[PDB]
Amino acid sequence: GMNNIAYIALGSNIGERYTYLTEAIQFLNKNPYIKVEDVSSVYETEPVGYTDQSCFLNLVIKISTNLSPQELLKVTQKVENDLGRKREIRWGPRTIDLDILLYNQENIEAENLIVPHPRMFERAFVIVPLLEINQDIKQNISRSQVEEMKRREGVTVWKQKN
Ligand SMILES: CC1(C)Nc2nc(N)[nH]c(=O)c2N=C1C(=O)NCCN1CC[C@@H](SC[C@H]2O[C@@H](n3cnc4c(N)ncnc43)[C@H](O)[C@@H]2O)C[C@@H]1C(=O)O
Repeated sequence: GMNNIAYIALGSNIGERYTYLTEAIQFLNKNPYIKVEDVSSVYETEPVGYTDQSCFLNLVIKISTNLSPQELLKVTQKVENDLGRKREIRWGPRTIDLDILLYNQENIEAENLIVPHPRMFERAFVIVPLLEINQDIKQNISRSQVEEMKRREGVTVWKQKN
């Protein structure tokens, strides 16, 4: 069994952005303890927090796993590492980011792991692709709240999922 469901957001704003994203999902999927169940469309998004840099490609995936939350976290960090994410980069451009957004319905408050992700409802580049693949959120947020945050933060479909 892989009884745990988790939602993960991916962003990239360096180089071949879509490649990093694509290789991130491939690396995750290659792990026998992770099954990728659904992937959002890919959105191009205006940089948040530090705007003097390239636009981002952002998506969100849903996975099934038998990994614990700390186990899942160490996998995503190994993936980040494999794709050349420099630990030191905080606000500027980076090859790849992985955020654990949701893990079942657990509320996690470890020193290194906060779930639900504390910024996810303040980021259109997370919420928009999340709603595409998570119907429980889809109701907890109006449809005009979704296209209203698209407009204000500058989030646009870059590649349709199929
Ligand atoms: C510059 C900015 C804001 N601008 C953007 N603009 C657009 N348009 N699009 C973007 O995508 C975009 N991205 C941006 C951005 O900063 N992205 C990074 C998102 N993530 C990546 C993972 C963690 S890395 C550090 C520690 O976090 C701890 N940690 C705690 N909780 C969790 C958790 N739930 N999941 C993973 N790590 C966690 C670990 O223990 C690690 O040590 C935190 C970071 C975040 O959210 O701050």
